[PDB]
Amino acid sequence: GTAKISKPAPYWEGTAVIDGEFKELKLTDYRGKYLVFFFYPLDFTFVCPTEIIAFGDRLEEFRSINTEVVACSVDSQFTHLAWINTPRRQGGLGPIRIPLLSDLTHQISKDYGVYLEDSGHTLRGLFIIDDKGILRQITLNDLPVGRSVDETLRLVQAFQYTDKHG
Amino acid sequence: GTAKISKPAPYWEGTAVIDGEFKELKLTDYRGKYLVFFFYPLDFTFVCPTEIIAFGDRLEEFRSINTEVVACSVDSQFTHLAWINTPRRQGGLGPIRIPLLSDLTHQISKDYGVYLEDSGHTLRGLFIIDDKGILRQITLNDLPVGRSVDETLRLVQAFQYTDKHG
Amino acid sequence: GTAKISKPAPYWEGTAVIDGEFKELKLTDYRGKYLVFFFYPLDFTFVCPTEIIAFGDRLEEFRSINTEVVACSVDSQFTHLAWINTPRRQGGLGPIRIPLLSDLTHQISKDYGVYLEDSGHTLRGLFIIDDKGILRQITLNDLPVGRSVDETLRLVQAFQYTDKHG
Amino acid sequence: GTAKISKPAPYWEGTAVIDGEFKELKLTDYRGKYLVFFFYPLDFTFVCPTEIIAFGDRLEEFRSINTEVVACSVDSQFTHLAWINTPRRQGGLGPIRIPLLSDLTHQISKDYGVYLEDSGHTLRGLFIIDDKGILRQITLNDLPVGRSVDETLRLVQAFQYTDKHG
Amino acid sequence: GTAKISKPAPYWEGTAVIDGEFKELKLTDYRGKYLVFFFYPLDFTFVCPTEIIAFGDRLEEFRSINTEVVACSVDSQFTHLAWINTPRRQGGLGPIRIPLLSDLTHQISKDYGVYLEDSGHTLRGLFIIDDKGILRQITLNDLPVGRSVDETLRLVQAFQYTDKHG
Amino acid sequence: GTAKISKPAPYWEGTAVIDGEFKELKLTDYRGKYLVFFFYPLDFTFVCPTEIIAFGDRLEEFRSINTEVVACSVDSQFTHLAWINTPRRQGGLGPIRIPLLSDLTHQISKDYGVYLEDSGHTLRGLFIIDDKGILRQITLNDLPVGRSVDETLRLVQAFQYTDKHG
Amino acid sequence: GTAKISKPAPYWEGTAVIDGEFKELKLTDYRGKYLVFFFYPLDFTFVCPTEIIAFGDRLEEFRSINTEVVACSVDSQFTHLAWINTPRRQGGLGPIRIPLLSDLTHQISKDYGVYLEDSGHTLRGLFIIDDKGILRQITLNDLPVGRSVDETLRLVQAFQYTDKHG
Amino acid sequence: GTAKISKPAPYWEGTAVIDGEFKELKLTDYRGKYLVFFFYPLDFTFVCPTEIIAFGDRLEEFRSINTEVVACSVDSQFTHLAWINTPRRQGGLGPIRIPLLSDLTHQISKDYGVYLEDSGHTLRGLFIIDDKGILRQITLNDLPVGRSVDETLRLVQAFQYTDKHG
Amino acid sequence: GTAKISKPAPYWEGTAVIDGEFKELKLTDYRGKYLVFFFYPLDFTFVCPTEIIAFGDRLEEFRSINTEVVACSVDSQFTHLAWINTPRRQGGLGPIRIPLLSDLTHQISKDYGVYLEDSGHTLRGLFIIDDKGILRQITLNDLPVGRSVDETLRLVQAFQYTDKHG
Amino acid sequence: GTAKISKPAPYWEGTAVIDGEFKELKLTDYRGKYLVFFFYPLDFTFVCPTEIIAFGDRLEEFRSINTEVVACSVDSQFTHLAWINTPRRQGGLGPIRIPLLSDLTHQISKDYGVYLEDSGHTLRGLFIIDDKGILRQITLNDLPVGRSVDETLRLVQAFQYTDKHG
Ligand SMILES: *SCCS(=O)(=O)O
Ligand SMILES: *SCCS(=O)(=O)O
Ligand SMILES: *SCCS(=O)(=O)O
Ligand SMILES: *SCCS(=O)(=O)O
Ligand SMILES: *SCCS(=O)(=O)O
Ligand SMILES: *SCCS(=O)(=O)O
Ligand SMILES: *SCCS(=O)(=O)O
Ligand SMILES: *SCCS(=O)(=O)O
Ligand SMILES: *SCCS(=O)(=O)O
Ligand SMILES: *SCCS(=O)(=O)O
Repeated sequence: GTAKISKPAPYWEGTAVIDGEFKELKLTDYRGKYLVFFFYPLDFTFVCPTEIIAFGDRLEEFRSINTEVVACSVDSQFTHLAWINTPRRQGGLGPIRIPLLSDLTHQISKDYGVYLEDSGHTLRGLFIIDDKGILRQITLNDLPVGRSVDETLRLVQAFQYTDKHG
Repeated sequence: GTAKISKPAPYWEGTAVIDGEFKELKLTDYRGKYLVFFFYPLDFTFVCPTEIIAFGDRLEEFRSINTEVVACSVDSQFTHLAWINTPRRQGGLGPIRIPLLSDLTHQISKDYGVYLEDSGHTLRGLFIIDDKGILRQITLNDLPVGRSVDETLRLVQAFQYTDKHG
Repeated sequence: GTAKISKPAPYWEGTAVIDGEFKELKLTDYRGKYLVFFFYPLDFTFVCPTEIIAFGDRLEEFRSINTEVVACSVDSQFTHLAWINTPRRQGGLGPIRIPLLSDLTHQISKDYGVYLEDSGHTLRGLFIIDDKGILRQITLNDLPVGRSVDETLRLVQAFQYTDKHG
Repeated sequence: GTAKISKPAPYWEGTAVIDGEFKELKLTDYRGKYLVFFFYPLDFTFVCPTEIIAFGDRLEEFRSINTEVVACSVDSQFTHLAWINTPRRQGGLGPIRIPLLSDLTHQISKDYGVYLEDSGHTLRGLFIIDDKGILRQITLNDLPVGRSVDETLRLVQAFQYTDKHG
Repeated sequence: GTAKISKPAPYWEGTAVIDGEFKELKLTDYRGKYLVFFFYPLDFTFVCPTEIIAFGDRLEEFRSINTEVVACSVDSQFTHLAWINTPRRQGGLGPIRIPLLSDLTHQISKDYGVYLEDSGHTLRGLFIIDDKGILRQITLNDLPVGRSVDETLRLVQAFQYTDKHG
Repeated sequence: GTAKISKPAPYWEGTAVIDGEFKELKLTDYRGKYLVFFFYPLDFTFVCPTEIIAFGDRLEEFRSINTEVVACSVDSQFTHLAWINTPRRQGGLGPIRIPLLSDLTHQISKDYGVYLEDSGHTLRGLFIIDDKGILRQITLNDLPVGRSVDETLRLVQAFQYTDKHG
Repeated sequence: GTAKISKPAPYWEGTAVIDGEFKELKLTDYRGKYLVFFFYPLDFTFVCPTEIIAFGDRLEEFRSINTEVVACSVDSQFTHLAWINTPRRQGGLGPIRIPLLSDLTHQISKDYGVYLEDSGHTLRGLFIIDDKGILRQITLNDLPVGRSVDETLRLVQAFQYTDKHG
Repeated sequence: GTAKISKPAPYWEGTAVIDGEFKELKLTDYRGKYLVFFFYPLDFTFVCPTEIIAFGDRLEEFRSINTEVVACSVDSQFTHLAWINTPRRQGGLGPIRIPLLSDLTHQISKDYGVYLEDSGHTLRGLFIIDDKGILRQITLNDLPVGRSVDETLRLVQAFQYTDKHG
Repeated sequence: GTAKISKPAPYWEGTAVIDGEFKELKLTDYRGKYLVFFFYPLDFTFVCPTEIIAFGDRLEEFRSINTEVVACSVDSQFTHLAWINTPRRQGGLGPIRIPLLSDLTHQISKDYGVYLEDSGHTLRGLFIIDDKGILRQITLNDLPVGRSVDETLRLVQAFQYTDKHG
Repeated sequence: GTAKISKPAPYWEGTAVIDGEFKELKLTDYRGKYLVFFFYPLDFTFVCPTEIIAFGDRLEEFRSINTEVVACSVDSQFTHLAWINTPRRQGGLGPIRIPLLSDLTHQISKDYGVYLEDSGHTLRGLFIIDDKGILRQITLNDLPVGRSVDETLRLVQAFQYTDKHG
């Protein structure tokens, strides 16, 4: 657990699925933009992926405030792609507008203190990192409870307001 | 930082101001009830204490779901009392329905990983602890951004739903 | 890496997909039989899983000489199930008669000395464990090169011949 | 505790309330003058702050012999200000001519050996620091017993006599 | 050393000169009474021993409030006796009513944190110990400056008042 | 030991018997060619050396794919030469085309993790090393079971194919 | 190693060739008898084993004075047998009435302090051990220089006379 | 301590009483001269200082052979002076022509290995040091037994003759 | 050195020559009497052994005060005998009335702090041990300078007198 | 022990008796020739010194093969002389042609691993050092049993022959 508020967010890099393709992605790619970086447990469970979908549907509300969204699980990039290429009808994600980062080595998860050593995947963790790479907000949820796009928006808008008028 | 999701929330005890009086309070007093335990930086700043007030106004929405709310800063119990006995007109808290816990020794703050060694007070941290004493949720905000009573409610309701139907 | 020829094979347990269902599985369940226990890198890659298919399709050549086969990768059991439910025409596994063990936490791969720290998955490693639970054979292949069912059969038959005839 | 008679007094700096305003203050600002530097436990307690008032009210007996006085507790500068803006008729300090230094982080109290680990505040400790920045006198009192301005004057006058006459 | 306010005063024992005779003396002998225990630097110096005389002349004022007085230096008991047997006129102490404790080994001075490693004697240190053997007060003066019987009397009386009156 | 897949094979050197003569041999001599490097337990045992013979008879099949073969045991070079100079009829190896490396000091066996501390010799271990000196394959057999030239040939060919064809 | 004059000779055990057969042999088998215990470098070298031949051919000069002889090298027991089955005319040992002790593990050589770490065999070490198993003599020779049967007899005879006549 | 025969005598320096005055004195002041350096327990005891008196009264027997004498105890220089100003008739030293070295810190006594940790003074130690500052003699006596001026002279004379005549 | 005044003299034992005969001698044999224990450098040197002969000649003066005398050097007991058996004319000791203790191992000299590590023998050390085995006196002379019997008598008589008469 | 075959013989130096005279002798003085370096227990014992006399008598047989002989014990050089000067009739060595090296410090015996810590002397060790200072041979006899000059010649001639003729 290296993630500490008002300290630079721990650096990550890896392979993400972006618009159906493998792309290399790293935290510094988002420098100059605010980033919502969130973790979810696993691809292909029997629980509908409403969060990822929800952030995906409302991506323009983040893009209109100079904010990007990246989702991460410990699954491989190949699983992410397979999950994306599986139709929602069949319990897949369907096409998605948000990068799916793979944390196969588990190092990113550990560095963000969201890794569950017992399970080998993460809990539901969400991070708001500013345009300067500084961690501004940490949200950790026990597995069965998801996240509010509305509340993430409120938080992003609030830090940006604070940045300008403070 | 001992606070870990789905692990027992770190034990605390100390003096709180409750209904204008000094009372000893400890985490175990809340066993059997869900607890919203939150930290704020300092009493008597020039910023209106809207959060404490907001949780105070809407306390019955928590009590109707078997949930209590406790606020904490590193200020002494005496400061808390003085802040409470100072009218909102003059920048005080005014009377309040929520216990104000004092973390004078700073140990509670450290155990919850919300202490700022540089400042000697906390950031805005919020914790949702269940009826069995288990940490379910951790919310850490950089100083200038407050908390949503609505979002805390959503979270408490969600964990209780999960407790019954899961 | 605690796997040593002529020493008991490191104990392992985890969730496996056995005929489309999640079952807890352990090394000790194989006591009384020879076990071929092999690691492959990742589900859902763009290589045909010819080698896993081969062991599954020729499984009776193993069972008729008192031998089972168990496959393992670092993928979750949910990824394993989905891969199984992907037809071979689409580079999936199709239905399979061999258990697919999940090593999500990586402990089993590490105990077997097959984990790759920088990739987060295993290489191609195969282990032949006798009916007494003793490790008799270790085969470790760099990624691109697969394993022969005929060579595995030869080795199993030879240890068995060796067991019976002094 | 690094405070030693005839050694330089441990350096300190922090925010103080000086005539109703926040000013950064440091030990080195007192170079050239004697300094009486004393700790009291807590603002806003149910004891009249007779002892602080005494030093403030007789401040000229110190300034006319080249001596300043600085008070300190672990309270924040915001608590100090509020206490100052509480009239003596209501057990506040009323306006005061002596700086009230804040030791929020407790580092100054610890460096002076006056911090109480289990209470989170200091005891009653008073230090006489000469114009060369050297510690000449240490007075440490258990909580209930206060300090005499007359005794402090006597000690200051004696070190000064001693300084001039060999 | 080991002297801390509100902790038992560090135990000591040694030879003292009481009314012109060597007696074994210990801290525990004073249990049930308050004790003013002070250190002075050296016998036979070129300075008049005003402190020790003043405590001896006004002893009944301490005895009448259930308080004893013990003085101590690093000098041997033989030096103490000779100093007493030297008439005040000639730089001696003359007959005295206070015990003169010898701390030849330096251990007592070290335990009270008054020993000066480079000088081989103590600074001017004074300790107020209550009837239960708890240390209530620590006064440490740089060499040139002595102690006030009035002040000491005030502190003893204040601790006894606070003891009894709640 | 130090042998790891996709790392340079641990360096070795020693005396070998090549066409009936002692020659100094080293791993680096084989750079630019593939190398099958294998260990066998002991010369002069009561078992026919079928493995070593088979590799020697079919050597041209390795030479024609730019691959050399080296066999090794803990026996001395003198024992190797005598074993070669013993006719197969009488339990000897007879003339051979593969070098017989001596690992008298045991260091090579230890570096390859094939040494048996309680027996004083190796198990049956086989290593495939590429032309760049990188280790591609590790095969470790419990004592009774030998090695297949077909399998070895298959693995060499597969690594060379994958080398070239992307 | 641990071999020390007038201390018990370091225990050893292992497999030896005794009249064409493999027997387990230990130092304790020689209790009640003097033992000449010697090491030689290697079997099958290009020098006639005149040393070993001589002790064997002259064994009765030892047995008739209650003394046994054991030869040792790091060669395996199979190498020892092959060597014995090689005729003296052809460079071999021919039949021999002294056990050839195998030290494959090197432990015995190391306990006797005769092992050459750089070469992986022994120098020429001879040890005379009495009937109580106490080490009475150590003779260590650099490699090219052999031992004398007459000198060894003289020492044995001398030690026994010494035993008998005080 | 560090005092060793035929090694340089441990350096010392401190304040001594030399003809009624305080002088700083160091071991190096005696280079070019033999030095008799001795320790005695304490000033002002109830035994006449016959030892010290004797060396003082007989000093010319040392000076006429290029030898000086220094006496030391742990007493302060002020105690030494008082003692000197006490008449021999009254138990004191009377005037004395030998320096009385003060060892208040105890360091010198400890360097000479004569300090008694339990008593806080020295035993009776005498040291003969040559003109090059090399320690030639150590005489240590348990407390109740004094030194002989005739023996010390005989040793000094013996060391000088030895120096002169090889 | 382990010898320390007023502590038990380090235990010793060894072989002494007493009236031309080898006897085992121990420090404890002297319990109930005073012991003059002294070391000289070496037997058979060109210096006349005056000290040993002096103590020998005057032995009755010690025995009449219940005191024994033992002489020691690092020489073997055999050297002591030969030296005793060599006439003073031809550079020997001649018959002597004092035990000559051998410290061949050097351990006794080491315990007594008289051993010269660079020479392999002792300087001239003399020790006075009382009837309860407590060391009372340490005399260490640099090599050239011998010891006085008169001085040694004086010290013994002094220790015995102060033992008796308080 | 630091002596090791085929390593440089441990350096030694000391005082030897050579033709009745004290000379400083060093191992390096023997460079360019072979050296028989041997230890015996002690001078002046009741055992006839046959070994030393034998090597002495036959010294020309060594000198004609470019070989010197040095004898050592722990005795002082003075003891060696006296022993040499004592006629064989009266239990001495008598004139001898071989240097008698003194190892008074015991350091040479320790480096050679011949020192008996419990006796303070050596057992019977013999060492053959070549012309380049390399140790070629170690012979260690338990005390009673002496050494043979014929055997020692045989070994020297053997080492020199194998030095020359490859
Ligand atoms: S995945 C949950 C949404 S819906 O497809 O069931 O409508
Ligand atoms: S404290 C902010 C609310 S209001 O009093 O200004 O209305
Ligand atoms: S990816 C598997 C290829 S095939 O099954 O279509 O032959
Ligand atoms: S609390 C202060 C008491 S007074 O100022 O009213 O006298
Ligand atoms: S010695 C005390 C006498 S006075 O200095 O106070 O006059
Ligand atoms: S020694 C090899 C001959 S056979 O056993 O294969 O017949
Ligand atoms: S190894 C036999 C050779 S010879 O000495 O007998 O000639
Ligand atoms: S201290 C003087 C006493 S006496 O020996 O001179 O009698
Ligand atoms: S040691 C020489 C003195 S004397 O015995 O010969 O007199
Ligand atoms: S050492 C006794 C033998 S001999 O020299 O007396 O012949």
